[PDB]
Amino acid sequence: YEQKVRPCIDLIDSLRALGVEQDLALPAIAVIGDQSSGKSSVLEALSGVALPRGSGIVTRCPLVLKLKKQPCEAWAGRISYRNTELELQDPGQVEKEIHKAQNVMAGNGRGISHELISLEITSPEVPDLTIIDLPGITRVAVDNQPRDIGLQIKALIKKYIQRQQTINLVVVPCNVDIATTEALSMAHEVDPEGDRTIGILTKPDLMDRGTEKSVMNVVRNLTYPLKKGYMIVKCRGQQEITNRLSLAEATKKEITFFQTHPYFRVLLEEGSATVPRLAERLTTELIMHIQKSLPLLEGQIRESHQKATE
Amino acid sequence: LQKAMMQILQEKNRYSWLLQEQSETATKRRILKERIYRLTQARHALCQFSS
Repeated sequence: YEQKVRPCIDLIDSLRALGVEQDLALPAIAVIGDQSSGKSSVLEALSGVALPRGSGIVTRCPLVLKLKKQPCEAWAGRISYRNTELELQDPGQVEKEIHKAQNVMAGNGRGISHELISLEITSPEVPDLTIIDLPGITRVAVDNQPRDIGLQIKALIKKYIQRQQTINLVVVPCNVDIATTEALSMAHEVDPEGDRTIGILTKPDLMDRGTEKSVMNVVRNLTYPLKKGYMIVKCRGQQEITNRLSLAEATKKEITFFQTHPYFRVLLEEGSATVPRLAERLTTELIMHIQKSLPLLEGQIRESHQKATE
Repeated sequence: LQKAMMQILQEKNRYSWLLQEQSETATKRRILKERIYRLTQARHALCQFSS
């Protein structure tokens, strides 16, 4: 039941702060996708505020998005890697600060860095769960570098995704082939069945012609190797992100768009249900990965006492 | 048993999962490559000094 599953999540969060980030098969929701796929745009619809689209901007370093749900009025804060706890106050102030963080953490833009940032939002309107945003796979050279920066990103990703209880969340534009998409190849190396891999659809606003519709018919009947199927996230208009109009209104504007056109109605209901459940699906998977992991977590820690003490 | 291990080869999607990275031995394989290479071309330069 609802109350008592909260602090089981808060244990893993306690572990990932206080305990060792290396080795340990820690429960964790991982986001995979390419720089300009809008994997940031999913988490911005998901929470309300997150890193700007701008001129081609995605995260350059692992960004921990902690979402907490409580009744009183919302708040934001980020913990820096230099041991500094920063209060941003209201969640509208979040975009301005995070863009600075990235820019600093990566060495004034260098494109890669494996130093964490840990962001928290507590608000009434967000699902309460923890998603980790790994740097988005760039397809062009970052600044004047002697790199090869996208390769360095892949190397960071493979390390996170290979652990058992890591949930693999893959983000695919609806008119682009899933099978083709680098993120799903990468996750096929750590998951060939499709068991802990989830596929989330983005960009339904560029489907105009029937070539697009034929790709939608194919993911409907699901010939791609996913066993937890697919979810459809509405990726939010240039005005909505710019002005920041509420997630209670956006719940109404997301749900409205899919229901009214019948083809979308069909893709949506086939894939899961008429009322999107992605958060409650992710919460279900998270808590099922946690409560099978308690003997294994107890045992890694106990073991690593004896290895390092010798 | 021998005949049974040839049954494993028949799938062509499992190659990258059957190979799954450790990955700190692999992380070290690049460093060791260098270090022995560097000790070689060190032993070579020195070999030529006394010859």
